[PDB]
Amino acid sequence: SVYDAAAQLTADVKKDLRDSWKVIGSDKKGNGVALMTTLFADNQETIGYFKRLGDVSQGMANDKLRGHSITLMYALQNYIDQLDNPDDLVCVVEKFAVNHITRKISAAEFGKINGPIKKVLASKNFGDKYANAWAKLVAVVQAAL
Amino acid sequence: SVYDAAAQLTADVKKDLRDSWKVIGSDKKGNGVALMTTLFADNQETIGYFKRLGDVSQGMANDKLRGHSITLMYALQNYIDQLDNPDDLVCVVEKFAVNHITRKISAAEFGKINGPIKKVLASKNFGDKYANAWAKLVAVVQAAL
Ligand code: HEM
Ligand code: HEM
Repeated sequence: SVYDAAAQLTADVKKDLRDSWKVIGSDKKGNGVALMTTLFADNQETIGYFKRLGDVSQGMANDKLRGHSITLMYALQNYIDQLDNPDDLVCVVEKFAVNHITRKISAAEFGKINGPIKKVLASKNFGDKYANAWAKLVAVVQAAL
Repeated sequence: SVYDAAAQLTADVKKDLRDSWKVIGSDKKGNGVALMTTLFADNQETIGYFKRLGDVSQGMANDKLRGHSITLMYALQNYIDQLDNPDDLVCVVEKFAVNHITRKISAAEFGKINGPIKKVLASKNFGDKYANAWAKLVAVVQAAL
């Protein structure tokens, strides 16, 4: 269950998640856009899903993409803030899951975000230990897809 | 015009929004649900739009409503954080506007949130002065609907 996946996040994992988010979460517009552009660069097959955003090659200049990227970073902010209360983490995770279920995004496809997250983390010197911690949070969302 | 509306956010208005947000934003779950239940209680004709959340009369006990409410407070958090940059404030407002346009929500009905906000603020000892400041921020979203 999603509850089982959340309830398993350990103190060491939450610690790594919070320490790293302190940095990558400080520049939501910059890191959010880089997050999306990297996804499009390494997984071109996903581009079609974001047709509403127009030409995503525009990057920062694309106001629709910029608005989306910033808002996505707040979804991650939401997750990070609910870490110490699985009950709340679960209800928010399930809320965003619906957003993706409606767009026919599978658990496997949603996991494609791990690559970009790993690279964004790396750009700030957060290694594999930190990439692994984030894959665990993403897995909580996958449990709901 | 969303850009003209954004221009209405003067230094004094931005200050009042931040000061009051520091209090209201400290308890997103509690104040978020309070906002929603007050809306449903004072404007029962809007409950139909929230069919997906189930029985909203259950308030806090309703997982979907709680997840929705917390997330809603993060939308307001997003707005507050974009106050320094008008271009970014507009792109996020337009992003959330689409979320409501697709649900057939007009500027007029979106404005029904002013009642709940004034009441939630009043219970925290923030009067009309602060209620009006928030009305201006809400007015920015209305301009995009
Ligand atoms: C860290 C992981 C991710 C987070 C936190 C996240 C968050 C969000 C949020 C907040 C929205 C806006 C929901 C709405 O207003 O309808 C969204 C939309 C969307 N997401 Fe994700 N997402 C993530 C990963 C992904 C991945 C990997 C894919 C695709 C493989 C994906 C596909 C979509 C699509 C198609 C939309 C709709 C975009 C639009 O038309 O506006 N998401 N996501
Ligand atoms: C302070 C003002 C408000 C803010 C910041 C706000 C924010 C949000 C957010 C973030 C969502 C989730 C978007 C999504 O995932 O699709 C949402 C959904 C929604 N909002 Fe609002 N909203 C506000 C006022 C209103 C009002 C006054 C109405 C109704 C008269 C309304 C009707 C809706 C509806 C129908 C949904 C869909 C809920 C669902 O089925 O999940 N909103 N809103």
